[PDB]
Amino acid sequence: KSDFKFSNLLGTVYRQGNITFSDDGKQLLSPVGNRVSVFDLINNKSFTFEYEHRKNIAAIDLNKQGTLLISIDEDGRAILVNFKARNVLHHFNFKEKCSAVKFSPDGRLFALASGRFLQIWKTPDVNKDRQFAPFVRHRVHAGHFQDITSLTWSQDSRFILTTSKDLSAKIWSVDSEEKNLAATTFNGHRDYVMGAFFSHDQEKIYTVSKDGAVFVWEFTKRKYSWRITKKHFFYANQAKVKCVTFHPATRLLAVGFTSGEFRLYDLPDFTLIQQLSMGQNPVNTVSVNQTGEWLAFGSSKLGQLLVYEWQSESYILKQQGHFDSTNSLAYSPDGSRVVTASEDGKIKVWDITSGFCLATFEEHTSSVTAVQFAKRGQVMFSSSLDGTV
Amino acid sequence: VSRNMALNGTLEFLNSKKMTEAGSLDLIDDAGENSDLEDRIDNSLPGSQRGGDLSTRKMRPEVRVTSVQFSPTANAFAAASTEGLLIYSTNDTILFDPFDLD
Amino acid sequence: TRKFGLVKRTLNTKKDQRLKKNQEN
Amino acid sequence: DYLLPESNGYLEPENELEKTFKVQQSEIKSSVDVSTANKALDLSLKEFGPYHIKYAKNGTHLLITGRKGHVASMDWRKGQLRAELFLNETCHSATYLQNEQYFAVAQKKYTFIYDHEGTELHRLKQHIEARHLDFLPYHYLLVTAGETGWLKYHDVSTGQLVSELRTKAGPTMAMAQNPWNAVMHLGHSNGTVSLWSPSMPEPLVKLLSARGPVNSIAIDRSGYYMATTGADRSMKIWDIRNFKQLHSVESLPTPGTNVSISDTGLLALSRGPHVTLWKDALKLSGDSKPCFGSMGGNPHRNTPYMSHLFAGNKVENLGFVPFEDLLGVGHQTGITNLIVPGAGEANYDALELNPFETKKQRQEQEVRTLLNKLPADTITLDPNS
Amino acid sequence: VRKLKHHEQKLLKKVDFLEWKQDQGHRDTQVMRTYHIQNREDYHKYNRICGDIRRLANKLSLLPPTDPFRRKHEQLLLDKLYAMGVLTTKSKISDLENKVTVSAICRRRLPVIMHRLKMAETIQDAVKFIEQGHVRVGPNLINDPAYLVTRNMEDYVTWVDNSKIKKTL
Amino acid sequence: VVREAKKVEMTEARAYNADADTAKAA
Amino acid sequence: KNSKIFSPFRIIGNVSNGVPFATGTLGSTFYIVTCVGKTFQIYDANTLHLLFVSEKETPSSIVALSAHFHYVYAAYENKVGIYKRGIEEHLLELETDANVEHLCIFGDYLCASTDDNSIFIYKKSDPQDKYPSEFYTKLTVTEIQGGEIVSLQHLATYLNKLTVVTKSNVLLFNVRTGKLVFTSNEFPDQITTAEPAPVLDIIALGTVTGEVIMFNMRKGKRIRTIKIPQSRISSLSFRTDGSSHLSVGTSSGDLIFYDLDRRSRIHVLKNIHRESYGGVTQATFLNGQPIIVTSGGDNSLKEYVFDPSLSQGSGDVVVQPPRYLRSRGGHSQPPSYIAFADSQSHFMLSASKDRSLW
Amino acid sequence: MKIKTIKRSADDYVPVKSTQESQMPRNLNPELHPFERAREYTKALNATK
Amino acid sequence: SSLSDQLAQVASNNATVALDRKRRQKLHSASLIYNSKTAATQDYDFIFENASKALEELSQIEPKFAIFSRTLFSESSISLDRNVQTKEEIKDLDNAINAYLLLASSKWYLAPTLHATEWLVRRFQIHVKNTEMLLLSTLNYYQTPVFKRILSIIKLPPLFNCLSNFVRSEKPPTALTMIKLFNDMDFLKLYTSYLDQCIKHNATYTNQLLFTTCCFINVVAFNSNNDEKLNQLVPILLEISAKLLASKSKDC
RNA sequence: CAUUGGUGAGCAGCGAAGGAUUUGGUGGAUUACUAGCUAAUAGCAAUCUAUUUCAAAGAAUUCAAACUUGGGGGAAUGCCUUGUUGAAUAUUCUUCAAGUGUAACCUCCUCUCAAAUCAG
Repeated sequence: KSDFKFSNLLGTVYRQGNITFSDDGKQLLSPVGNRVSVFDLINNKSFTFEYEHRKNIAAIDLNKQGTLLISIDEDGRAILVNFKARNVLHHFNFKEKCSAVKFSPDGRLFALASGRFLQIWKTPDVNKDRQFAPFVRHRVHAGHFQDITSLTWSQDSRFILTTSKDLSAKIWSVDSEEKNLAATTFNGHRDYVMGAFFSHDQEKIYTVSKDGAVFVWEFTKRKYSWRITKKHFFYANQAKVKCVTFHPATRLLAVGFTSGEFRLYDLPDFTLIQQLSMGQNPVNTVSVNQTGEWLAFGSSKLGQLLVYEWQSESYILKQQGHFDSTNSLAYSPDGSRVVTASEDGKIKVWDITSGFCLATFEEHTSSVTAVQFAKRGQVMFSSSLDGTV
Repeated sequence: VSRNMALNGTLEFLNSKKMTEAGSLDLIDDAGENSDLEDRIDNSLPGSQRGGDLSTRKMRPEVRVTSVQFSPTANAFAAASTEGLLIYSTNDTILFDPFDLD
Repeated sequence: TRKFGLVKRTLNTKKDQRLKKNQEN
Repeated sequence: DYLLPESNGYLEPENELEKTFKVQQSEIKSSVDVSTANKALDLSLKEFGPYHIKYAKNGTHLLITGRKGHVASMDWRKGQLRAELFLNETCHSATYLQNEQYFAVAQKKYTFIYDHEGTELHRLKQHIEARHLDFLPYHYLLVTAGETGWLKYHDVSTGQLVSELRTKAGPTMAMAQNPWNAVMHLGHSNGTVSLWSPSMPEPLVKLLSARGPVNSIAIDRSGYYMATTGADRSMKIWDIRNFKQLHSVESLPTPGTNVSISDTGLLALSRGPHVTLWKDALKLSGDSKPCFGSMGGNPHRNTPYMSHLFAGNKVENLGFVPFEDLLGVGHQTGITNLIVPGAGEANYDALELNPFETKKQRQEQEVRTLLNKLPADTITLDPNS
Repeated sequence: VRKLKHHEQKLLKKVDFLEWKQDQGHRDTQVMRTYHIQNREDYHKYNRICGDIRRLANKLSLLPPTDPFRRKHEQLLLDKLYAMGVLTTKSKISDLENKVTVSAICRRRLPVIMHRLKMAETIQDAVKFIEQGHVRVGPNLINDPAYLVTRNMEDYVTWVDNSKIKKTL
Repeated sequence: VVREAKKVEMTEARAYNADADTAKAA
Repeated sequence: KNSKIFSPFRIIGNVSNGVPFATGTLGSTFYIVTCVGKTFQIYDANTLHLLFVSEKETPSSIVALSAHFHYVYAAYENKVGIYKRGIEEHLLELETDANVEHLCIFGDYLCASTDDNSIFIYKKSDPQDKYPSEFYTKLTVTEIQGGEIVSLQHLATYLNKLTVVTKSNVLLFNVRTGKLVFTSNEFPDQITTAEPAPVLDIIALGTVTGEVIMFNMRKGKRIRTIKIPQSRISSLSFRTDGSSHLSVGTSSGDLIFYDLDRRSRIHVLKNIHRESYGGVTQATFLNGQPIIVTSGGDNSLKEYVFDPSLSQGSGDVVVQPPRYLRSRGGHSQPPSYIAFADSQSHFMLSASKDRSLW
Repeated sequence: MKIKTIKRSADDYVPVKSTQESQMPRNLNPELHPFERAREYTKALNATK
Repeated sequence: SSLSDQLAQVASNNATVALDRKRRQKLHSASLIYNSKTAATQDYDFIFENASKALEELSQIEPKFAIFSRTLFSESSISLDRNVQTKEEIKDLDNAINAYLLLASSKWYLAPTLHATEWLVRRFQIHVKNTEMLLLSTLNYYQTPVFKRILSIIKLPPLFNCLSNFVRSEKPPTALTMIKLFNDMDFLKLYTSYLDQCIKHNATYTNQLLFTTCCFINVVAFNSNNDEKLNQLVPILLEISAKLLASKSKDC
């Protein structure tokens, strides 16, 4: 009757940082202002973790199997979370601003893009107890000139390449005896190489830059090493990339442009599937599953999230919250319903367990201020600075 | 409600290493150094308090909680904050707990 | 210990003698 | 020729076993004379951003601009400090235009023209971006290249805009003005430095300088050799007089953030944690090609003349004192003056610039220069045409 | 800089370092003087909207005269700009280009409002009191000196409670 | 006398490398 | 003995115990490795921030601490830990049941002494390799050669020469061979503390009397002596910054500062560490810096500096006395009562028989 | 390792007496003097005007 | 630190190196007899001729000052400024200056000494460049207005900080200021480093030496209660007493 | 008389080898601790130089490139655009007009207030 603990945060569906699905396509990880929300798509439920971060989140990933969650601030506060258990395991402090954490497909070790540094650490063990210093830095690769903006493993754990705002996109292995097998760098672009990738076969390399360019690197002849076999330009005129992902097993590029446009390609062919205007507002993050049939966008101009299929023209959720504009809140007589009003006018209807705006009403033109329920939770009203109730 | 440095009225005591000679260390306009033109563009009208958009306060967002209600049943209270709707409850042990993991 | 209302002190049109309209007196 | 009263300092190996580049600055500070050894400053002002450096054309005043709020004009040799401005907008560069009384800072949006005391003289409605803010006193022309494609020429004598030239090249990644020629050099992401005059709306000549983007460019006193660095870990030695890159130093360990040229012929290459200067590298032979390591100590292959590694920094920019043998390197926490033996010229001409100047001598010389300003159409590819 | 000679003057005909035409007479500073704004860009934060008033006020004057949208939208402009109090009158349309100054929107500033009400002696003492945290606008204590306060919000400025300067009066 | 503590930064110096002391077999 | 609900995480609240800590450098900067029973701690010297802790509690208490650049060598009962970053990379278990007394690092070797008056030698498997793993040999000190082994040091520019000092005298060995290359004669006092020197050939020895002896080996002669009235010396250190200065740490808690050129004490610090808990346990000048880090048995670790000299004209004569700098302390006595102070498990109050809160 | 720098010596360029006029060291090296046509041209135009 | 304090430190590094000509008419215009309007207009050669004109009489009083004619008062020793020299040369310059100062400390009632050391003030900035030896050699003359002039010219070190109110004063510095000057501890380490320097050099004359004992004695007078401050005062006085008794001199 | 004012004397009273005040300097925290430097799988840290250089890899809007301008006028002289003219070899450049064309370039505004004083 006294003890109230934090259960769940609702809405403000994207502010800052990386978006990811889990191993399964059920669990979607999004950052909130300082927390991580998980939205389960088929089993339609929502969740936000019991803890909060100290600054805004700028980097996020979860484990291979869904055991460990790494959230990293703008500054580099790193929080190890038992993802299945929703309890915090470790607060590490990375002293640089990092942009990408990616676990191994092995799950054995993760890596981090901080500055011109790549830091490759072993995973802490989940079934093991929590230790003082769980983290063991395996290696540190500092062969880059400017801040490293994107990063990926291979589908094998034995190959990791990172890309910077410096022109370079550089591969190494985990282990140094696998250095001599492939350790080289890629250059020859124009701009910020914003995403470089392995294909699903580990022989083709895709490198994508901010200017609108892709190179198809391949270990081929004129010993002999690593030529461009082709380039690919979407020819975005003044618009340029913000975010790019590549689903390898179906050979699919998701692009995010500065103009809010987004493209899909088939990368040995480079063929435009469809162009969607996500809006005026740019895609700040793209994401695919391992199945690669859902896509996830976030506009940090508005604060919206969007799960949409590439193959079928069909969304999953088009959620658009409003920061600083959560004016009213209303419990129904039923304990299953919640009403949130706004200054933008949207009045949403939530379930407490399944945190979804089941309904909205976008019919007020101005701020909606006060909302009360009456008659067993049937009717629900909305007084406004829109001049009405 | 929220423990965030970028939220403005969170901290009780400010860190004196950020109080420089003339000014805060954070009150300097750092939007002018972004790589992108759009993030370098400033549209902030000066004295906007809880106005339209986030970028136009020319400030950090204040930590404020507008609306407060109880659940009837399980005494759970929800408050729509600046961050969003928060839920406190007495529905304890809904924290999901896997047992004997391989 | 900084004084309040730390304002941008700038060119005074009514006090700066570098102005030739205030070169007289 | 024999009237020339002062001769340069040198640095000599004295053995093949003893090496020239291995000298360090605390080791240098032993043998240099007390005022000149003390002219090395260590201004660690770690609170604000990384620091931009510019000495005036006479070394009498230092101007610095940290990236966050700092604007600071010291009468550098003495204890006097003229300006200390804290603008919470972020800044990129600064230069004294005519004297230490008037300078200009390159902000987030607008250039500002400023009194010695720190007062505001002139905010420019134009110059809506300002990345490189450079001056030529022989035209009284503040030439400014922001992140815009354009390039702006403000004649601060009259106080009016001369012209504004859109390059179609994009954001300016480098700009170095020519002292001998007053042609401006802009460097952009294609690897392309364009020479510029305010009259000609197309550039005087474009130069495909390197691959990748232009990290920086820096020009001789004689205007003969301009040392250009790309972000491709490469530095070209352009001879502008016939438009040829003399040497192409390829595969640096890291691309140089900036380059700088002394008077007597030194070249400064700052990869950012390291600052390395070569002597007589701008000459015609590929024996004079500046190279990092000469195997076997061959006289043909050329070693660096003076080396330094900054530990906790990645330095911003650098500039020699024009009449003395130091160079101000602006690092993240501040300013070092690294002591060279023979960088600056020993025998200045007072009737060109005065390193030792009374204020009454200054207001005589300022009026002398304003009488001798050139109107902007005289900026040409040759001074003598 | 020099009280330069009769022979110097005719050669340096057009030059100046103090008052430029791009510097527009330093007019903004005279408003930065009279209203004591902290940053310079607050002026150009008003003057970037102030022309935007006229840029709508001009082209609504270019419509046909009894265009029934034109007289309605101009009334919607003028009731809005009269709620914020940036013009004294609303009967005439001519204030939309003649009265919309930076000084008129800048005399709807917060210390100007308290300086009218003579809670403060000068303008900058009210700015110092906002900085000290003495003032409030109805519900909220405001820290910012640069508050745009409407005409209808003008009754809501009081001193904040339990202070040392509310007991001073 | 002005007895005030000054801010004291650690400056770098050099020490002997004791790991350089061994010669191997003949 | 094992718990199921809880498990040990760390023993919060400890800085040191009295075991002679080691100093190391990363590049230009300094770290400090102290002991707390079965768990050692690493610090930056420039802030006394905690850097690493042991990955494991050792099964017995650590007896000795040495530290090279990236590798910290702990020494408990029979086995010696080669630790990178506080993690057990290589345990070197000595082939006795005698307890490890002291330890030193030079060359391709490691040398650690036991209480059977016998030192063990551990070569690197290669000079290419970094930590010593090959077992070379065991040499001993019989009672015609020396007494109980007080320290092993390596004075610099001594090719494979190992300087083993006892309560009686000093020995020198070629640890490639295993031959005693020199034995020093007995000093008539009971030698208690060794320290190498930034001058050549000199080992400083602080005995059970208040006497410090500078001792040569190329001479084999005790070049200078230094007296102390009625104090038992515990630690010796040399300020290598730029003026020749010597640090004498008593077991009475007092720290005495000499300038051997002026032949004069500079200032004696009193009671920087508790006398009952071992006095001053270990004080060491950071090499080439005017900063001395002191460590007591009162769970405390202090820093002191010489201010630069006020005399512009003199310099070296007029010396500012040492001055308090940052310190990490703990409860000297065990803590009588603790509690959890805050709600978010940030702070804990701990009161002891040291008569203080923390 | 011969180390030699420039020294202005602070007495040659700035004279001893207060009544003494300044010493004016000149280097007619053309690199120091950039504009031998144009600056002389502006002097001539100033003289003609 | 702040920038302004980090830059006013560079004033202390170049307080004598005159760069602007007003810095010269500040740096040359202060000297021991001449008023600063007439001291502004003095050529170096003109001051050196007066320097030798007093130095020849001084060398004829006792021959030990003849060696500074070979080095310090050489006709070649005019043009050389200090800041043009290396610090290893500057150390030998300071050695000559110091050994001259304890030498002339006896002869300081003579206007020959005032006219000799004024050139050294003006040629080698010894009011600023080496002021600890300037004050320690001439500390006993606190009633004499030659020293009182010297106080208005010396850049005061932190060790001589009682006289921060007495530079450019009318009335002479009092006898109690000598005790409060000496009542510091590190000042006494400077006075050992003066008197021990005078002992090996055997330049120890009676009047200054009586001032030494009157100051040290008044220090232990002032430390009659502070027995712990007295117990750190035994090392400074008993060393001066012991090294004093190693003199041949009987007044010592 | 209340002084509920303090000075001023005092006293009861408190009270362990002083009490009371004021301030300079520095250190410690003011976010949750994995070491410094570098060219970084490694080497350094007494040093990277007489292996740092060869090698490979490395060049699109065929010139997309002010997302940035206080508002009105105009915009002579410039530029832009096409219309239109000549020259050279399918393109630059000479010449020329039309542009409620125009962040160059000319002016008007973007100052005069129930703030106070002052005659009536």
